[PDB]
Amino acid sequence: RLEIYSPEGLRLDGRRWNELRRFESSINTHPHAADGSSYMEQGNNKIITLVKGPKEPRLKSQMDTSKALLNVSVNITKFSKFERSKSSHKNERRVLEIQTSLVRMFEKNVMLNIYPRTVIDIEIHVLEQDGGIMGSLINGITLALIDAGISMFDYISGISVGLYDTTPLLDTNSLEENAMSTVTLGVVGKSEKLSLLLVEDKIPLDRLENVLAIGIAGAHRVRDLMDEELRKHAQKRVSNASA
Amino acid sequence: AVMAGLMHFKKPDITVHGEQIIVHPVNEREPVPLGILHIPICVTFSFFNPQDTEENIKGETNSEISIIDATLKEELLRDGVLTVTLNKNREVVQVSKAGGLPMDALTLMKCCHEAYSIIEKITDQILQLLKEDSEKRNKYAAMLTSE
Amino acid sequence: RRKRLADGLSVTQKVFVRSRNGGATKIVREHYLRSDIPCLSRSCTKCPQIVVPDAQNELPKFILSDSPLELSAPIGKHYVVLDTNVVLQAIDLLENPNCFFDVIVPQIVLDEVRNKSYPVYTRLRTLCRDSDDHKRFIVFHNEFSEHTFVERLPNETINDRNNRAIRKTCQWYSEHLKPYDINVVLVTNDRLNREAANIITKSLVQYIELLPNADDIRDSIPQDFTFPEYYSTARVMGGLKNGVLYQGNIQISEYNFLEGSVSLPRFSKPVLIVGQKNLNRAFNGDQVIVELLPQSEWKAPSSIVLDSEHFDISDKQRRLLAKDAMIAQRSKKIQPTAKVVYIQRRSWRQYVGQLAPSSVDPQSSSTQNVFVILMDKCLPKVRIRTRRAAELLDKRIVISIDSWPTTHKYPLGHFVRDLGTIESAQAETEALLLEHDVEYRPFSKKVLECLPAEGHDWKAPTKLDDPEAVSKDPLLTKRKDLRDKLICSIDPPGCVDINDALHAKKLPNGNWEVGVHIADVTHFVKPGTALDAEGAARGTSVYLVDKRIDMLPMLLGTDLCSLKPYVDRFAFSVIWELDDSANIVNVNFMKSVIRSREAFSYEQAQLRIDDKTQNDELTMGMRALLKLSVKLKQKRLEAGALNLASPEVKVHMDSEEVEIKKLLATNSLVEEFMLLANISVARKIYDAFPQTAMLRRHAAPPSTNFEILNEMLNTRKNMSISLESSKALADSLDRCVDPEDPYFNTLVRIMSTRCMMAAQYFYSGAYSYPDFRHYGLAVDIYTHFTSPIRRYCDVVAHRQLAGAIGYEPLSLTHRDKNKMDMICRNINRKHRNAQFAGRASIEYYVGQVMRNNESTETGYVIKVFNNGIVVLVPKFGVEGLIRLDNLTEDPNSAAFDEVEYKLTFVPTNSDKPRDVYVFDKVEVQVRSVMDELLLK
RNA sequence: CCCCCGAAGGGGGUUUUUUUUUUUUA
Ligand code: NA
Ligand code: NA
Ligand code: NA
Ligand SMILES: [Zn+2]
Repeated sequence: RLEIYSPEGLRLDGRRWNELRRFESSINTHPHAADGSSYMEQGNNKIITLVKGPKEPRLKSQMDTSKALLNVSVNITKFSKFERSKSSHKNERRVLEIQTSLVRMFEKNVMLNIYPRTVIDIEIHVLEQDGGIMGSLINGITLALIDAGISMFDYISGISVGLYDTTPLLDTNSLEENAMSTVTLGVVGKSEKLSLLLVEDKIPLDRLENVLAIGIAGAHRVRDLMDEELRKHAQKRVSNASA
Repeated sequence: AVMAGLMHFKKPDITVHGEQIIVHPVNEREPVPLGILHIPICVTFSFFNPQDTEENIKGETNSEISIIDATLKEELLRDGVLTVTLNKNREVVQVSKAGGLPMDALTLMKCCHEAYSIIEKITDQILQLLKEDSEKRNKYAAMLTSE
Repeated sequence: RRKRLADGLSVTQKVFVRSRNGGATKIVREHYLRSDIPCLSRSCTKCPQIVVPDAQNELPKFILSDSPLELSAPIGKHYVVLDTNVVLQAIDLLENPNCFFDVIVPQIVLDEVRNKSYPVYTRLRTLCRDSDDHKRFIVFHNEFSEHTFVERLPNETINDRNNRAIRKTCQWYSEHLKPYDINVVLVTNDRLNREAANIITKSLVQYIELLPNADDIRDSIPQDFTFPEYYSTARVMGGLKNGVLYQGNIQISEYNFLEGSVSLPRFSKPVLIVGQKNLNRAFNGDQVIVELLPQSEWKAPSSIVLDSEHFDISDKQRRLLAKDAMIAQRSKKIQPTAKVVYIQRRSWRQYVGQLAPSSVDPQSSSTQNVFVILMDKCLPKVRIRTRRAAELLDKRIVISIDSWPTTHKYPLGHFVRDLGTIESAQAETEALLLEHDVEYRPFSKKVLECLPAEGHDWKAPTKLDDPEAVSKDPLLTKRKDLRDKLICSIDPPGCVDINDALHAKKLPNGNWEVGVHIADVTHFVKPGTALDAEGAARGTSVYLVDKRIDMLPMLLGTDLCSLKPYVDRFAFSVIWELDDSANIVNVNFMKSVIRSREAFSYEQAQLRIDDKTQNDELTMGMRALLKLSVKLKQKRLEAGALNLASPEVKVHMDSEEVEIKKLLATNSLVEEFMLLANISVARKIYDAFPQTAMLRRHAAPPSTNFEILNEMLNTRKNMSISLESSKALADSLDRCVDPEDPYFNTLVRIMSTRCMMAAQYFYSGAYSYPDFRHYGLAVDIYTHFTSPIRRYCDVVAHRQLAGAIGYEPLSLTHRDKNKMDMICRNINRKHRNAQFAGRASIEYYVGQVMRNNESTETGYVIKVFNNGIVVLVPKFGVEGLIRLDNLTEDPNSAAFDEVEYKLTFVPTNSDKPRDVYVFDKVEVQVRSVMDELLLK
């Protein structure tokens, strides 16, 4: 036990209840490895996301005549935590659930129907982890998919919100994720509509809505950030390509 | 099924002398139930998009349809799915909206509350049926001790 | 490297190395820097603009005085910045109402204090929390402000960095407040600064001497006999891993402050610790590590009465010595002894005492060393330095104990507070409540705001279907209307807060409907609120002879929750359907609304019951309740109950008495149904929440506590008691009767109960079911439900009963085992302390009456020593110690027969040999001289 | 149905450890 939230309204890392961690993103970081790519840092979370495709299906199975196939591979490296994990995570049910979640998230956002008989492989490497990793994965995927030139309806911004007693804390780190229940949100664009809503630990019903309220807002900010990068990276690489 | 089973289940009484334990058939000592702390119940909402995807992503007047406990025919045609687990302590045990059709947050909240309304009935039903089972067992024993 | 962010924000990477036992793990965290940290001064103009609201949308209060205490040059307009050490040493001075009015507490200091001492951290946080006009303490997050954050240099210990951070804090403060001229004084004792390019740095004593009221508080600061020095940590842990040493808490003898004992797991009896050296500066309640002494120094349990006022190798053989220790512990008079070698934990709360006239000198105007005799007679006298000796001579004071070096024969301490002249009502009362750590301060406004805004104007809704009342309260629809019930309450004459009320009516079944209705306090107190917090901290209402310390604010207790007559009141009601044999055929638990038809006194109710001219239906119901209670009590007697009502005594001279509660059938009437209620509620809430049910158990005692008493019995009275079962002890107690003295039996029951174990509150998950048993009541399960106004246990049980019936979802705080563990330990401690306080107050006042008024009372010798006897005056239920000096002239000639339990002496007033045995009926009288109970 | 021819044929749907019991109670 320790002051997760001081009477002064500060946290252990020195943030307030409604402030995001440091969020920085980079696009087209692996031009020789994938069609789209993104390197992303959220707090201490460091993630490489690679989008390969749309491309010819490896098997002449897994081929859909009406739409593209979307696969997601999440690699949580053994050195992502402070203590190295002697076990791989690749076939853990947690990781499979995360993968299927991301797939079913971007099946409804990515216009797969305009890429029939193709496969879109998403390859993710979590280099460093510090809580709220799901939203980070979401953001990385969005960035990398947009970098690939693959059509989609909107951004999807991922964020996490913890619930300490009565007060909700925005964008929780590892220490906050422990000794507290957290809600992960996948928000579509600037809308109030949720692509993802994940609650894995017990939360008082009557206080859930409030937790969403800030969450959405936070996600919006995240969108504004990702956007802000893309435009710049666009503005830079559309002016230099000229003459 | 899992909850009702866990609450219905009884492990054989045992006692312990250091290194060794002593396990009993029913005749030796009566069995004792497990420690149930709360009764989590899941409710699954299915989401259908009546209009086009464009209306869902960038359209007002949300026409997204939600139903409860979809059949197979309904489950095969749905565009989204949410599973909310609650107990009679008004606790959100868990919530899973693993992608699918984007839904407005308020609608999801309403879903959670209606789900609570359902898990009340289901929980009371489970408890009732349990107690009736135990009572019938006891009365059977009473019918067995004297012909 | 650090990165700047969107809104006056920043981030760096705090990197360090955690060393969990046997390992190394490097830890990396992100440390955010800010530009909106407020100085919280009323004089600052800039900070109130850059400040932002919290999660509640709240702008932190600027509380530091615009005009602080001003001193002599080069100090004007000063604030105080503390250091960790200064806080640790002078925490009790930081709480002193007449100094340190404006103090800044740096974050890093808060953290350090927290790391080295959590209670002191809690007291400091309390200071920062309850800041007002009288005292102002703030917390400044110097670590999160870029203006003050210093980063650690290589090859530098944490201490240098911490103190440099405090230094930078002081510097930024001086630079920030100087436009107003507020200076800051860094008070520290650690030689911090070698002249660099500054800040006022004064030690504690220096800052004290710069104060106007220095002489008042100068002595409120810590400063060939040789004790054996404590072992080292490696030595004691090595000794514990080898099973050589044993850890545990030491309890000092009740009448000998130099004899103690330690409870040990495999040992049948607690191992004795005798003598100053063997005790080794340990205190009562301290957590110690002990080592077994050779059989050469094993000792028989001392039969001496000693006060601080009246007191001037091979390992294998060590564990086999433990074996011999056990096997001799079972069967030898001379019990195995031990010595303490290390103090693991130390109580060291504030102690109430009085200066010893011997050590003072009225003539000496200079500072001197005096001795203070503590109220707790299990503790040594403490040495204090002061110049106010002649003023504190006959005044009850509070002191703090600083340390006890091996060179000093006594512990070193310092003065804290004067409570008033001895034998003053206020002084003795406050001293009494302080000695048992009873909270007696008035409720804060944050607590009073948790009260219903209606106030006394709160009404239970006439019709429950009212759309308005239901608009304000949805759960009201489940509330049952029992206002048709003829419900009455029976209580002592001085009663103001009514917790219970009863009713009874006949059923067509031939059965009986019996309703026990309890004050619905849950409806007014909610988890998380300040009211519930203060109500939780105060485990129960403490009852003194003259005053009552409430748990909850009066408005709830005196009015809103109390089951007053003639008015509608909310209640939690347990309704029963009983056989005529008072066997339970049905039971229900419902939140209800009632209206008491009458609030009887015990003798009023008894009179009305025995009165044959009154045959109103209410009276009939009361008689019914009576006989039903009789049947219940018979069933419990056959069940093997050991209930014993102790004399309840209260006084009320009311100006410028000792009223005694009488024994009536109505007492039993109320008691039996209260018991029934508590039982039923216990079962229900345990069935509801089998893990965190708020229960109360009574563990069975070992045969030891009892066969010392038994030894006395069949040595003198030729009688014995069976300890095999509860019913065995019960009827073997029924056997114990003296022909010429009818009262003796009850006395035996009293001492018997004193041999028994203490009952305790607990959550059900902590124990197996057969441990739920209440050995005293002879039942398998029990709790407290019937008195929520005056106990918090009843509150928890009420909430859980509300959860059991589906009325309202139980709070999380009562569903989590850890929080409930804290709660149980707290309410146990508070209950016990309340009991002790009550008994102490009764003893004091009764003593005062017997002293002022020359009075003879009957008594029974219940313990015999070679230098004193302890007798019990039964009508007050009060025990007292008579010393041999006082009892007899020529004590050296007196003889002590340990086997016969006999003290032979010659009374002072005129001589003739007098033998005094244990259990002897004597005549006691009280006269107080110094250098006091007496024998007639 | 797109693809040539000319005015119908041929080819194609993609097999973390921030460091003395009990009861009512002024
Ligand atoms: Na978004
Ligand atoms: Na925000
Ligand atoms: Na009050
Ligand atoms: Zn300022």
